[PDB]
Amino acid sequence: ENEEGRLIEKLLGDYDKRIIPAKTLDHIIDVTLKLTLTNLISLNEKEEALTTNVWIEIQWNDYRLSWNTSEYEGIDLVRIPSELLWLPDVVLENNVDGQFEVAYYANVLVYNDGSMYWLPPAIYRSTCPIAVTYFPFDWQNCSLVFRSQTYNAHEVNLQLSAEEGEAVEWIHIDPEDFTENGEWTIRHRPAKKNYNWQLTKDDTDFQEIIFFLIIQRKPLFYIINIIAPCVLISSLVVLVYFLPAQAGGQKCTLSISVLLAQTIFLFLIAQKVPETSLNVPLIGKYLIFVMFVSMLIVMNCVIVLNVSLRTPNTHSLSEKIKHLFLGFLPPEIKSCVEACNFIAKSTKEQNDSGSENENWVLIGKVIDKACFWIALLLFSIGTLAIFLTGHFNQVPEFPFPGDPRKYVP
Amino acid sequence: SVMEDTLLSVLFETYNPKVRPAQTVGDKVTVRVGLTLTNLLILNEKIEEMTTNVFLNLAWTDYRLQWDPAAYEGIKDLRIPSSDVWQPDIVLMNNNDGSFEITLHVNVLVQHTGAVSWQPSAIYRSSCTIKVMYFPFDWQNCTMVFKSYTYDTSEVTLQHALDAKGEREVKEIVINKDAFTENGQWSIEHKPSRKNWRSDDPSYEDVTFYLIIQRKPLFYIVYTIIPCILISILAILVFYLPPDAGEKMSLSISALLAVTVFLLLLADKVPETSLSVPIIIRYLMFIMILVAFSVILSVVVLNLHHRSPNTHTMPNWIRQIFIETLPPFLWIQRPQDLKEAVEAIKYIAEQLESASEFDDLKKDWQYVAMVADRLFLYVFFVICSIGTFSIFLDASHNVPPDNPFA
Amino acid sequence: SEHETRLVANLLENYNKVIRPVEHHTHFVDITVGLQLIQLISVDEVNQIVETNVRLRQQWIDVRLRWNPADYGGIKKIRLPSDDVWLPDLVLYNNADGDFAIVHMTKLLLDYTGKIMWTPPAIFKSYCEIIVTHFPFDQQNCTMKLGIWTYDGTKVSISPESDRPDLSTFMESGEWVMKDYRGWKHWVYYTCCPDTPYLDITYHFIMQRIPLYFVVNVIIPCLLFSFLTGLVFYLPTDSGEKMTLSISVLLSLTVFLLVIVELIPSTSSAVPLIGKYMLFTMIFVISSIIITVVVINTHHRSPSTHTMPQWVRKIFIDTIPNVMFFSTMKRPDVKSAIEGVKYIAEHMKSDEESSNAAEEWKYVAMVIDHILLCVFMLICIIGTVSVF
Amino acid sequence: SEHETRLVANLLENYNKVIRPVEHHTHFVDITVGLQLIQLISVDEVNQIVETNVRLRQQWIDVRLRWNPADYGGIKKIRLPSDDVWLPDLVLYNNADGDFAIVHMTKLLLDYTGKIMWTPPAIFKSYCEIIVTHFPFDQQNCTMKLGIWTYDGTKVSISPESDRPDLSTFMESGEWVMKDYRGWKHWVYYTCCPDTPYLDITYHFIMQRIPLYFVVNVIIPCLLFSFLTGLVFYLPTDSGEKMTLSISVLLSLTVFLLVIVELIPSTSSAVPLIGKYMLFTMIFVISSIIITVVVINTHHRSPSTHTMPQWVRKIFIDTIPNVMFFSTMKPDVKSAIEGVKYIAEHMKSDEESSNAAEEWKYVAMVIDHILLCVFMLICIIGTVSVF
Amino acid sequence: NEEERLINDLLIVNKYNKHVRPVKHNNEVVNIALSLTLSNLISLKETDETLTSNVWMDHAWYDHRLTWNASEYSDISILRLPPELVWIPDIVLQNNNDGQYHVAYFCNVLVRPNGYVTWLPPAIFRSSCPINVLYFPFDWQNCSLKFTALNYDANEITMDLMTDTIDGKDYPIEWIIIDPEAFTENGEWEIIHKPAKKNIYPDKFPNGTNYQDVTFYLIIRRKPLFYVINFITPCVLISFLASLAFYLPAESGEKMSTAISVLLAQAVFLLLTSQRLPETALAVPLIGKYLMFIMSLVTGVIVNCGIVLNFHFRTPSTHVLSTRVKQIFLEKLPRILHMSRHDEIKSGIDSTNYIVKQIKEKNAYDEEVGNWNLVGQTIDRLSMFIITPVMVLGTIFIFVMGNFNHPPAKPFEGDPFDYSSDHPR
Ligand SMILES: *[C@@H]1O[C@H](CO)[C@@H](O[C@@H]2O[C@H](CO)[C@@H](O)[C@H](O)[C@H]2NC(C)=O)[C@H](O)[C@H]1NC(C)=O
Repeated sequence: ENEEGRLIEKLLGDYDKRIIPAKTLDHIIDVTLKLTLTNLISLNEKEEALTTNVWIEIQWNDYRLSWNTSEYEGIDLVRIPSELLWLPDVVLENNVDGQFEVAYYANVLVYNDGSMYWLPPAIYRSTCPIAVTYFPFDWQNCSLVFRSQTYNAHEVNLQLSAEEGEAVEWIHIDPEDFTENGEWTIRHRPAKKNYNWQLTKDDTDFQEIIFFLIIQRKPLFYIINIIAPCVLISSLVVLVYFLPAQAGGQKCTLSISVLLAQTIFLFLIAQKVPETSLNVPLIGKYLIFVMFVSMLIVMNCVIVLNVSLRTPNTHSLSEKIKHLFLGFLPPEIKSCVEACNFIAKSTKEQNDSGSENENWVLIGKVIDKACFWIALLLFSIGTLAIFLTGHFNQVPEFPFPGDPRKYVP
Repeated sequence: SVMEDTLLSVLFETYNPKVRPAQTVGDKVTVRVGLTLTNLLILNEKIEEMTTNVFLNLAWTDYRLQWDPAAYEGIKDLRIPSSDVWQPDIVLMNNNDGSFEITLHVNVLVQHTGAVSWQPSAIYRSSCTIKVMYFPFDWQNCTMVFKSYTYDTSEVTLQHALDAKGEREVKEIVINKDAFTENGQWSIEHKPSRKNWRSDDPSYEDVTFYLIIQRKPLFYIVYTIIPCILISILAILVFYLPPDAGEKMSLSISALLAVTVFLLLLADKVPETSLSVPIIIRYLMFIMILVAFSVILSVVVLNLHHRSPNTHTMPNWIRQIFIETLPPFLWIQRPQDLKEAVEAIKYIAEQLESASEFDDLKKDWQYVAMVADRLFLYVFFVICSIGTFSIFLDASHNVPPDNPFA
Repeated sequence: SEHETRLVANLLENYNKVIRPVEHHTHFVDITVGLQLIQLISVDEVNQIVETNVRLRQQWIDVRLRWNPADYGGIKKIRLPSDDVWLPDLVLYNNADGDFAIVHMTKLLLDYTGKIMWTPPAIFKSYCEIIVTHFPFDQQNCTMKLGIWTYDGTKVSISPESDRPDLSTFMESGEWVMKDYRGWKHWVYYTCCPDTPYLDITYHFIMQRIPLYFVVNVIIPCLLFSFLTGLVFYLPTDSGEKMTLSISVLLSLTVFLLVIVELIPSTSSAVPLIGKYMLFTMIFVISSIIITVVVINTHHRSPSTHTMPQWVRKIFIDTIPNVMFFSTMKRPDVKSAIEGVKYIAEHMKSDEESSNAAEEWKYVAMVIDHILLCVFMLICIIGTVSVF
Repeated sequence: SEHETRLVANLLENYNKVIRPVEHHTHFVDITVGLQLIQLISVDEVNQIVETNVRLRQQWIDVRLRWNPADYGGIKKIRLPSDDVWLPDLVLYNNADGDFAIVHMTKLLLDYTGKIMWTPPAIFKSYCEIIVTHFPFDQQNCTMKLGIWTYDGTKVSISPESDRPDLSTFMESGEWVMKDYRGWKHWVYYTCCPDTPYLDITYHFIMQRIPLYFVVNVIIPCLLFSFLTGLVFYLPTDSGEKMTLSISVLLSLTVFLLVIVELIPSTSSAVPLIGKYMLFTMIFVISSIIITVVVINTHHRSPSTHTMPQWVRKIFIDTIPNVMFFSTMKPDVKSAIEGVKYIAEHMKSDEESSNAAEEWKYVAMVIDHILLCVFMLICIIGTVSVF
Repeated sequence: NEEERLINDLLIVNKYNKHVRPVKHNNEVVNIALSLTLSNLISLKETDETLTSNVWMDHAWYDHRLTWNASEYSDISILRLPPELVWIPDIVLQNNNDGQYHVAYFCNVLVRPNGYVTWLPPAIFRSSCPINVLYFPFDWQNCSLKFTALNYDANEITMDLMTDTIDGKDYPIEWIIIDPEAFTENGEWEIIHKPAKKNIYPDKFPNGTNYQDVTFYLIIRRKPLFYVINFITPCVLISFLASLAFYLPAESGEKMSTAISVLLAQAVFLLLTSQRLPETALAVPLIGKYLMFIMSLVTGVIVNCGIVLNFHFRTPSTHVLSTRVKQIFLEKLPRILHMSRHDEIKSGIDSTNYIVKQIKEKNAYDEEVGNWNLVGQTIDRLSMFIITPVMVLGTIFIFVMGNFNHPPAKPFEGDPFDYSSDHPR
């Protein structure tokens, strides 16, 4: 028969799962962790949660489950269900939902030395405070914090995995099992053991194993699908300075329509970023700037229309203003005779009034051109500056700026 | 009671609920399956799923749970928790989520003759394929397939539940009118039940309960069809406005954008299958294409109205059609100083001659535009009325068959 | 059944479910694994997750569960609950949102020779490498990677039932078409442990999207507004409605871009063709708005301040209008009274000359519009003939 | 450890977790309850539900779980699964969507003197009355009511560990600020049961919303669109665009009001100041549209059918224009003879009609300049008051 | 601790079987007194037609196997036992939307020395409440929590209503118990009537599990301030702008823009109202009816403004002004509506005569155009005086008829009892 039968019966007989396998009082179990990332499933910005598919490798040394191989026909390795063994309650402390433990309770590999090797897979949803100051060019700094839910530093000593005699200080990524997210590219993946010095060696929160994921958003999709249409639409405000300043020119129509388009784009952006209030996203700042510029241009269109459509009846054309805006910036015979004279006089007055209207139109055109040259420059400078400072947001060269180490295999 | 406890101890001394009760090897277990629909909760068209609150009336015979009532002070029947007795693994095979088994585990009722009865309540998400040809004037045909997940036709025989009197088999879903909640959006036309086999799989037999349910389309009518009718009315009207008004594009484009928004928002409530296009979406596309053609023809009319002899010369065929033939059919018929003074008067007279001639030709162009506009008005009114009436008459004549075919 | 009760009592009296079913520890359990796709629940492109309803048929041999039928009344098959016997921990490697292993422990058939067949159901939410580059006419290939988790190839061996997953009882989705499907067994050797291979079975399905819904609901309105884009060139400038038409077309296209971006994932591996073409149509609408603003400015140009350059007159009045064949273009007190009449004549002279210059400017603007309209019509004709 | 497993076997050999941990049934178990807020997951204003991640620290004394360290190799502390021993049934009274009791049954520390320490985590989805009067500059005050469900004050007594919850490990929300937090203990004597006090501990948190998301995404565009209301008056009627601008501003404002409505709970307890201000803005915009239509109708008043009343001429032409300063306003020849006289008289009549029309246009101009001055005064006083 | 000895005697020595009803004889029946305490009304999703309520769903019954003599032990007058150790009746909410039938938390049961068992578990119940959208947003809903006993039939257990004593006589509790202080009044809904009734169905046999039930009704009225302020007022004002659009002149070129913009705003409001209600076809909501009527009226306004514009821009060269229309719209209607009010010499002479003739024809043309303008003014003034009174009367009638909608002040129309906490029967 399968010789593992009597071996497992002997091992699991007289074995209390609820007892830590401390050989003596001062013995501390050296629990060893190692994370393997198979897929960065998603990063929910609105909920601020990173969803990952990771195998967690936990190694320890339970002295109770050891045997002499020659006694069991050279059996040097068995599999025991994890629900039957003592386990270090290594849990993800910073989960967003209530999921602390692992998804699937895989078997534990037991070696005759007593070495315990547990490799359960898990879907982890871990909180990741998102810095939106440079969206959509941002890079996020997401972290996974593992700690023993039950035991403290006087019973369990969390350590990072030591491979080939050198400590594994990174989230191991197996090229055979890895599908790059496509939206987020992983730049740095360091790992380190951390201490909360506010607490003593007790309190269960003294020691942690933190795995960091410095991920960078690929901006091409956001650039093409949001930023480029927004810039193209916001570049239309400067066109209102070439439409005629009269009925049917439709300066105000174009200006207000571009304002409404920018409002719609602001609403669209509001759906793509978290509702945190620590900073304004870069695209949000650009949208606020262009909406303010378009409002100023609406005011300018109203002013230009009011200037151009003035008449001598309502307003008087001062000579100072005219010089400023046109000199520096740019029986029956008697009745018939009386009737003819009146006709000539009326025609002369009408022509003079038309000329005054034309002068007002010319002043309006001059103001219009000067304001166009101001507004085009303002819009171009704002757009170029904002998206240049967006493009110049690099991921730090080192995983920790204080440290000089790369944390790569 | 003491005697009930003694009887329970006697019955379950060696009873193993993991063993199908067969007195002789090869005997089958007759299982009667019936459905009671307390409430048809939801028909989610988006995910093609039907959520229902049901009682799954099951009944079989267990020769092991047999006793003499006279030996236990006349205990006719018992209520035993469903975890203690063997039950067939009757599950809903076509569920949408992973819920196969029954939500609520009520006690079974064991008669002294071994007849076990079970009435477990459940909330089932059954997957239902949706025919979107006539949405929202449509009737759906949603099935609920029940069968034993483990035991095949060689171990359990599925039958139909007997009525309350226990005389005849009930071949339909039982609706208890005293404890039933009308859905309010659907009406249950037919509710037959029928056994189904498979030709290629003799070990397959299941009981399917069909729900032929007709949608009540008042909500979709009120909130989508009438506003689009008003939009189409505006799209017809745009051809009655005079080109001088300067609001033809405003009206036509506003109608186009409104109907596009209606289409976009109604795209949320329709399923995303590509087997057919719902009649409401076809109507919306018809209205949208018609309004786009209205915009194009309004642009053509505006172009015709604003021409001038200094810019265009009227072709002979346009004059032959729009000036002479159509208007009858559309009922839309219509000393040095003295020398200089005389020269000035003569020049003014010639200027007035030229102005009158130019104005007359411009009037001819504007009349061409007006006649074409009136023709467009009549044609578009006829087309819109015919199309809307045809589409909604086709939709209105869609009812579930009188024979449920099940 | 009495005989079945006795048989079940005897089978599990000293049966340990922690022990592999092998006569000797060096052997391996040969497991036959087959997938049966009952239904394709969904393909979530934004989250890149494929939800499928499957049956995971597993067959193997358990020597410890054998009996002689003649001793138990002739019973040859029983249904034991799966929680009582050894089961293979078969895990979906590329799970994305669901459960890794089987969670619905149904009963399993067990013959008298030890043969065990187990058919548990499952909802697999696998991870799908969605490639939106021909959306909505795309073809998606994404897999279901299964394997024994805690056993290598020297302890538990899995082999597919058949070269293809069983789709006999497949429920047609109505949105996707099962073009192809295959199941491949993989041997993976790691540098750590070359002696022990790791076995794997990858089932892949090629889904072809049925595009009618997306066509009708997105593409046709977008095509309609793209066609209406070039209609502004036929609108006369005097009407003062070109801005309304052009800007409304732009707003409709920005709304439809909003619709597109919420339909496809935010991945940057490949730019969708629909989004790229929508961006191209937006660029066209912006160019049309700019050039029609130029046209409006030219049309309303004041003849007093602006005088027509000779080259403009030659190009747009002397040569281009002849090119268009399909166009209909044209190619005491008495002395005071006398002086007043003369002044009226002079003012009419000046008005006629200014109106002639303004008419020339309007003619140039009309020629520009007609050039652009001809270009747009040529583009439309070429596109319609080429693609359809 | 063989000593530890022997000790655990000895402790729970005859331990009945149903019974209360008291030497005599008339005593009461004193339980020290402390709350440790780890994170504030969310505050759903619409459903009025606050979801928080907490650790519910509890301490008490179980006399049955005492042992002598000298007999077990000097063991002082052990860890036992929480399900093996008696536990208090603490219930969050104001639970809204989550679970009433603790469901994560984590291990508990057991001391050699019988002192039990238990710190199970939890996700409290507690009901939170939301006051939206000062949205988005509001502060919320809601609570977590904890208490022993099936035991009165004479059988199980809970007391707070400290006057405040332990926010030492609190994760900064980025949307709310912990202005204050406090825990109180309440005695309740119901009319049924005067002899038995009912105890409950209420932990309340004062949360201050950080107003930057809504200032950027709601208030700023609303101000930008409301400021355009004043441009309708400065726009001359001849442009034929007053209605376009005014109607567009009104539609944008109503859309923004609808969004603001969607961002607040549907409760009618109080009307938000932001919503009330938006309603007043819409009312003023509609009044502006009414006066704009009146101005447009006045500007086009034909002299043929309308004669300017003296009460209009006296006030709008001779009273206001002198008051407002900053503006810059104010055979066959017989047929020829008869026709020339007719032309002269027609031009005289045309001049008179044009003069009346110009008077009407002047009246419209003074009216909408008065309205513009009113708008500028409102703007200045409002920006000074807010500042 | 004597409690350990007592519980060991009750549940171990006596062989307590938690799967057997607490009756000396099989034919005997167990009375399950019930009551409900509404601690908080979580919500009512109209779109989901779900009533989410936080309740404490009390039970009280008798268990002859859980009796003891307090004198023999210490004077233990009450005992706490986990529910999974003693028989408990499985009262289930039959009309729940989700799969949660039982109580969420299985708290302990109190046992008196005389066998009286009490059990007060809290529960979050998502019951199914059909929604009457006829008078939205002034509507009042009538939800119900229907509790049935499915594990047993009426021949084995009898559901009841808890009895309370005030002056030596027991009155059944026919209402949901609401603590005046612990209960936080919901912002959107207020409870008008909360009756509790025990229904028996005579058309079914006692052997069935559907022969009886206990239903706690909950008539709740919506507070309409929120929707009135935020949805009805903007709609009414924007609608009135449509009728005001009749006052714009034809030369303005903004009549159609104003009317169309009002129509689009009304359409958006209708769509948003649609989003907020269940897709039921029993009736069109009051706000829905008002929106439909106002959109139809604004469409009429748009059409009639189009007619006015068509009338204004007619000219003698395309249309003829007949005497009938002239006298109708220029004589009668304006009064009714009170509307306001040598060779060179010959060549020169011929040229002057021609100039005079052309100016006279121009004057006649302009006179006809002015007459058409006056006709348009008459038409749209008549349109205003016809439509705006209809608009205001329709708005007032709809929003007053809806306001005159109250709960009937007595649940169970045919029952004179008030079902109130202050006057038990
Ligand atoms: C609230 O609803 C319940 C049931 O949905 C109503 O109770 C029924 O009322 C009708 C109306 O007369 C009676 O004919 C039935 O006999 C009642 N059924 C029961 C079981 O009592 C109740 O009347 C409704 N309340 C109000 C105020 O309308």
